Amino acid sequence: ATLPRFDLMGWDKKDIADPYPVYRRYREAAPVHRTASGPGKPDTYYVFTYDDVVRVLSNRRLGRNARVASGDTDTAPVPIPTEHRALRTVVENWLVFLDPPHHTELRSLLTTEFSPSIVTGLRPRIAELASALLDRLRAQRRPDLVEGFAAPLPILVISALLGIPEEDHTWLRANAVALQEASTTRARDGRGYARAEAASQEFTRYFRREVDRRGGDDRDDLLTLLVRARDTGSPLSVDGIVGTCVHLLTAGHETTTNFLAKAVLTLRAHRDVLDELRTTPESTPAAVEELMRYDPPVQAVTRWAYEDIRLGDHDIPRGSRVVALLGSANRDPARFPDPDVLDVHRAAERQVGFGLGIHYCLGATLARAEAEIGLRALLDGIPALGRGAHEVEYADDMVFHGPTRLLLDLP
Ligand code: HEM
Ligand SMILES: O=C(O)c1[nH]c(C(=O)O)c(-c2c[nH]c3c(Cl)cccc23)c1-c1c[nH]c2c(Cl)cccc12
Repeated sequence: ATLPRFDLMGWDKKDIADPYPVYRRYREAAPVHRTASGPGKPDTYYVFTYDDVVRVLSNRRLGRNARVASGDTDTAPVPIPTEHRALRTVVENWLVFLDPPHHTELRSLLTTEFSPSIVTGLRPRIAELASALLDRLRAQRRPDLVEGFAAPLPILVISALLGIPEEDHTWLRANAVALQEASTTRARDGRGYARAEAASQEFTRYFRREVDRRGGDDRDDLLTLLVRARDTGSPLSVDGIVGTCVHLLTAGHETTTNFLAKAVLTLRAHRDVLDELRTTPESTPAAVEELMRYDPPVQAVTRWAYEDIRLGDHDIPRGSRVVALLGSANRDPARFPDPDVLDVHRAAERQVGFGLGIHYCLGATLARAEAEIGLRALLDGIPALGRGAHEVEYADDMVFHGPTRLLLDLP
C-alpha cells in the first residue's frame, strides 16, 4: 500500500495531542482499515468515517462481549487479563460492556437518576462548586487546571449522586487514574495491570463498606437506590452494585475532565472564539457543542461482530473486533465541511462525542450541564485564561483522551 498498518498502541506524545492528521490520512485512503493479529485470531477493523461509525454503533449485530463473539470460552468477556481477579470482576460489571437483556434492565433501573429534571435542579450546586474550586485554585502556586478543577468538579457532582463523601474527592481521583491504566490503548509495560489491580481492590472494599451501611439512612442516592432494589427482590449482586458504582464514578468524571481540559487548549488556540464566549454568555451552549465535536474526550469505542457483517467495501467476519474512531468521525469532511475549523454556527445534534445507539451516554444531559457551567466559571473566573502560554501533558490514552495536567499562569 502507501500508508502502514493501523492501530492505537504506542503513539508518540505529539500525535496523541493532535491525532487528527493521522485520522485524516487513513480516512482519505480507506474508510475502514483492517489490522490482522495472526494465527487463528481476530483482526480489528478501524472505522474512520462518520457514516460508518454511525452504522457500527447502530447495528444490533455488534455486541460488547468478545467471548460471545468468538464462540470460544478461553476468551475473556471483557478485555481484562484473567490472572487479575478484582479488576476483572469490576469491569465485567460495567453497564458499557453489557448486552441486552442484562444491559437493558440495568440501564432502565439507572436512567431515572440522571433525568433532565434532576440535572436542572443541580445546575445551581454545580455552579457553586465550580466557583469555590476556582477560589482555592486561584490562591495557588502554579495552578493546574486538571487536578485543581476539571477533575474534582465532576467528581464532587457524581459523588453526591452516588452518596459518598466529598472529602474523598482526591482519593477517588487517584484510584480512578490508577484503574484507568487497564484500558486497551495503554501499555502493559512496566507496572502494567499491577496498579489497576490494587485500584480495583480499594474500590471494592470502599464500596462494599458503603452498601453494607444501607439501612441506617436512606436518602435518595444511587447507593441506597441500588441496595434497595436487591433487598426487595431485584436480581443484583454486590459485585454488581460495586462495579456499577466504580463505573459511574469513572464514567462520571474522566470524560468530563478531559473535555474541560481540552476545551481550554482549543480555545487558547482559537482566541477569536474564546474572546467571543467571554463577551457573549449565551453562546456557551452552542460553543460546547462545537468544542465537543472538534476534540471529543472519547476517541475510540469497540464492538464485536456476533455474525458476519459488511461495512464499507469490506466483509467483517463473525468474531471480528471493530473500533469506531469517534475523533475521526467528528472531523469527517463528508459531514462537517472544514472539519479543522472551530465553527460554533454549524448545526448541532450530529457529533458522536457521546456515542450512539443503545450505549449512548447515560449522563449526557448531566455531562453537558457540567461542561457549560464549568466553562463559564473558567471564562469568568480566570480572565487570563487565553493569555500567555501553558504547559500540557497528555496521557498515554487513546480511549480516555486528554491532558493529565494543564498548567496556566498567575497574577
Ligand atoms: C463531556 C463528558 C462525557 C462524554 C464526552 C461522554 C462520552 C461517552 C461515550 C462516547 C460513551 C459511549 C461508549 C461506548 O459506546 O462504548 C459513553 C457512555 C457512558 N457514559 Fe458518558 N460521557 C461523558 C460524561 C458522562 C457522565 C458525567 C456520566 C455520569 C452520569 C456518564 C456515564 C456514562 C455511562 C454510564 C455510559 C455507558 C452507557 C451504556 O453502556 O449504555 N458519562 N459516554
Ligand atoms: O479500554 C477500552 O478499550 C475501553 N473501551 C471503552 C468503550 O466504552 O468502548 C471503555 C469505556 C469504559 N467506560 C467508558 C465510558 Cl463511561 C465512556 C466511553 C468509553 C468507556 C474502555 C475503558 C475505559 N477504561 C477502561 C478500563 Cl479501566 C478497563 C477496561 C476498559 C476500559
